[PDB]
Amino acid sequence: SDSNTITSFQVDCYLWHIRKLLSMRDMCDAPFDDRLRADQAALKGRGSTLGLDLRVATMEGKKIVEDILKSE
Amino acid sequence: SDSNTITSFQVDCYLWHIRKLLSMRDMCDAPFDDRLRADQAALKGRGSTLGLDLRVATMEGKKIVEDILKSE
RNA sequence: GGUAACUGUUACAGUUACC
RNA sequence: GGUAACUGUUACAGUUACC
Repeated sequence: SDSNTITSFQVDCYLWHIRKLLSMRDMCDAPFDDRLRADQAALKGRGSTLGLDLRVATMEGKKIVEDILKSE
Repeated sequence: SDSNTITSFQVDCYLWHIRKLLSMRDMCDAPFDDRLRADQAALKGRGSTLGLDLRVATMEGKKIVEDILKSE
């Protein structure tokens, strides 16, 4: 495995989750929803490529984002 | 102006800031950096289109994202 | 050679915001 | 009519990870 590849995937998963919360609350525009849809399919492909569960990678991405923000 | 368009831009700006932090810590892979570069140009275009300052929009996206995560 | 995601460019169709 | 960003499809060239 490549460490930064996994880290990038986990963070992309968590940032997708944040974006989805915005859409769910009716706070986003249509192109934003278009990107959500396309990125969801892309993250499924990357997760299969890396052999990583998406739910678990999202939780790991949350920890990574919180740590780099705590260090900012 | 359209409220969800502005909100979408503010949030995209703040998430770009988070991604940039990961890259400045050399924790990302090359495609992640390619996306960062492309999205920085795109956000400059959207900010010009909306007449919005990117630094301010980034701070406003931070508040929106924190408010959403707080109510999750 | 293959799988996956992406970047630059190209052609067509479209969505949104604004003028 | 235009500006901006994007989505789907297409063509070419690359980047990365893994096999």
